[PDB]
Amino acid sequence: PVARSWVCRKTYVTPRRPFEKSRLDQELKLIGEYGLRNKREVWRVKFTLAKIRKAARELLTLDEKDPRRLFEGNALLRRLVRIGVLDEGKMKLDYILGLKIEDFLERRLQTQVFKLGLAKSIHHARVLIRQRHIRVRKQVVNIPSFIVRLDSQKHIDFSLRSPYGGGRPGRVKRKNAKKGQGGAG
Amino acid sequence: KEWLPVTKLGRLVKDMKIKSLEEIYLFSLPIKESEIIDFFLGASLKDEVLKIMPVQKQTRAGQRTRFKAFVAIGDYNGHVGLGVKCSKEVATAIRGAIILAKLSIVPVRRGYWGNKIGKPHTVPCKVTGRCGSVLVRLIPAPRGTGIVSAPVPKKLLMMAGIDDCYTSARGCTATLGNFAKATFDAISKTYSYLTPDLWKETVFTKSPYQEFTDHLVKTHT
Amino acid sequence: HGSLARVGKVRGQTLKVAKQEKKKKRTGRAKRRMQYNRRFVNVVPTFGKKKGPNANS
Amino acid sequence: RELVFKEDGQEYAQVIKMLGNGRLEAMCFDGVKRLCHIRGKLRKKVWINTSDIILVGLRDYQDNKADVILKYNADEARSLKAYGELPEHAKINETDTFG
Amino acid sequence: GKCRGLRTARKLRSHRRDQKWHDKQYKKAHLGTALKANPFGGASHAKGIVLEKVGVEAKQPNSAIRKCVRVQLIKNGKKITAFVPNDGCLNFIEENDEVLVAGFGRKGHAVGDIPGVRFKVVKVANVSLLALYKGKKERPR
RNA sequence: CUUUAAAUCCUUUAACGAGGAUCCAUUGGAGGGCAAGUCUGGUGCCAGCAGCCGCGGUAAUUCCAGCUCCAAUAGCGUAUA
Repeated sequence: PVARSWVCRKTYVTPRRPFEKSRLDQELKLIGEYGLRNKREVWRVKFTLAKIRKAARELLTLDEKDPRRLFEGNALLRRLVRIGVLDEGKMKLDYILGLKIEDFLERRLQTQVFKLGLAKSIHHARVLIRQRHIRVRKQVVNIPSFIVRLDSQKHIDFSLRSPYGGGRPGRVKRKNAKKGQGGAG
Repeated sequence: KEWLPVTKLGRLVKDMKIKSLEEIYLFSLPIKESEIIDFFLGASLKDEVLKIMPVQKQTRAGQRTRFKAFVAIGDYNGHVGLGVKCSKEVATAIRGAIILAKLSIVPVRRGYWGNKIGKPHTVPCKVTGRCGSVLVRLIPAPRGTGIVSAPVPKKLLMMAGIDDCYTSARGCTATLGNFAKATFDAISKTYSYLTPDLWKETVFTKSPYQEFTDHLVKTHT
Repeated sequence: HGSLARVGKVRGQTLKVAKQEKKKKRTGRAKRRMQYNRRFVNVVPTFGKKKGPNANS
Repeated sequence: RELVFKEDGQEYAQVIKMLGNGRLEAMCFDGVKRLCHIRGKLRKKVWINTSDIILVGLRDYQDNKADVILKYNADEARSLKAYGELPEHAKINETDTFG
Repeated sequence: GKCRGLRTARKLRSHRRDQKWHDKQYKKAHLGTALKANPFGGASHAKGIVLEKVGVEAKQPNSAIRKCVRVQLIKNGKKITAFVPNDGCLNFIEENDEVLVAGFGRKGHAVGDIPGVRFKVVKVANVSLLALYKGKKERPR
């Protein structure tokens, strides 16, 4: 007997229809619009929203004025407000079922960098996230699938060790400066 | 390219003295002129083919093939229709099918799943349509679920305006005409089901014919 | 002829031509970007039935 | 039509008796009883009668089963008998179609 | 159901067991005959030795010959008939050369126009047939 | 430098390290099911393809090769319970 974890689970689900036009076009449109890598990421976001919707339907099945329904409904509502895809005016459990997948794709770090104004295009935003140039509250992020919170949207900025945000110049700039000093002396 | 009506309903809609198709559906008046609904429902009434199938008649010399065309009509916020036409060519068949489907359009109401919040989105009860051996059953669904079905009742429920369904079928579903007609019958049977939200006695509103007897005599013989 | 049922006859007698030297194809994220580009945002509102990408009639 | 001969993979055989099931048997002129099979285009386009001349396809993985290629009527038979392609123990016996 | 009594579970259970035995798939999967007469014996792949190469004919509506081999097994030694899939791969198979046979597609059933063959070969001489087709690997010498 | 019994791995970090950024992304398909050529050359019920319907008869939308493309993507195909 060894002391390991042995706990893991899938985060994406394969749809039953492999080849039909409309859902393929809709997923391909979402991949092109938000600049994602492959269909597994949008399937992962759909899987997470499906699990959230299943939990919301399970809470809405149980009758009013119960302790566990109110407790889990307020917990899930507070988490879904604090992740940034809900509003405090819409503070009800029956509005969870009306959410769409684009709302979950809005709070991704790549599109948040693209919409804040730190990159030209959304693909430029993704190759900025993968490049380690920015930070979220004095700590850099490399992963484009970094979901942000409502209080964490304002604090995103360039990292210290980056030529875009002020710091040491990169390899190609130093190589060109060395070439210029070699050609000059 | 003008419209010359043959029934008094066509003229009475033509002179803008019938406001909507709702009282035609209320008084259960038959529709025989296809340009009335084109006068009422305009740019939002879209159509597409479902299946074109050939049938054969055996004669002395060779085989004669006539093409049968199916089509669905209906706007995304209510009414929906269906029509079947067969002809020797494809263009005549699709034009006759489009005309006959536009002529025969049913209304549908929408209900709620548990909580009556916002606009209605689903079928208010369990309805069943049957023709041949084809069975189809419609269940009310929670909001944001989406239509889960075969592709052809998915298309028909998109033209019906309902976006939340749970379906269950039985029989030979490969016959597209009977499956489409059974789903159309299941959609059209949603009014012959007395829920307790309309148990009050209705007030009998005024019939169009007797109200515009004077205009009918003034216009036509 | 030789004989009727010879193994590897057509592929043995098939003319042997090689590949054409070309650049590499874009793989990964930009393949999906170009696919979305060509499929959605470089279209014109035509009429009739749509044409397949391999139509070379 | 044209007088084609045997090549590397073909020999000659003499059909003896009639059998069904799309198969029939013959003695090749090497002296081996072979069981040939009618191959596609000689089934009902052309018929085969008793004791005729048949080009035979061979096998590179066994020697128990043969094939069929063509057929010769009377003048092709005496033409290939003129050069000599069979042992003299076998007899053509003036095979043709009866009048 | 027909028996709708409040204290009836046994008749439902025994009738369901009997009508489950009156089936084909449940009869096949739960008897020793369908696995005892199975050449693979509940195995997906198997090795064997080729002895003869026999070309079997096609069915009625199409006309061809089909290249096949006669394979004896190692674990139980019975004689089966395999089928080399691709075009011109019989030249790689010599007398007494070990192969790797597998299933043919329809779970112990004849597939297509080949009569009486339920197996096909995957690898020969401990190398895949696909690599011999594509010119990737060479047979050992 | 850190880690560790000593390492190694990860991270921190010097000096190096990419224009066709040759530091070169494969696997199964293109008749219907089922997304995607009646393109070109060769064989001619032969070779073979095909889970099913079926495709090949000297003009193959299905075979053998090239180009184009479609599906998933460091993954894809086959056989079995």
